[PDB]
Amino acid sequence: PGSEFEFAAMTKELNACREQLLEKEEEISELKAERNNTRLLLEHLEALVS
Amino acid sequence: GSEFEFAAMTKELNACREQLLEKEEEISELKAERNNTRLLLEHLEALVSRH
Repeated sequence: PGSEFEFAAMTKELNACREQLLEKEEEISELKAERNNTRLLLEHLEALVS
Repeated sequence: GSEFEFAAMTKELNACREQLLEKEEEISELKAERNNTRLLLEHLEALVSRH
């Protein structure tokens, strides 16, 4: 009864959490790619100034 | 409907929670690093645009 409600709540959260795992991993990759490009830009700027 | 199903689901949900937090913290740290370079570039842009 209450065991069913709670187990259903856990199953619901677990599914949502797993969906987010993929999404957040993708964002991490996006951020790392943006970071790498910014590093290159900053390197080019340093070269040009000095 | 196993006997140890509830305990198993509990452990699996906690594992996922921990994995998710780990990613969220890395995202926050990366955004912190991005904010640093972002402010730098905006500073550089302002100096040249002022010129």
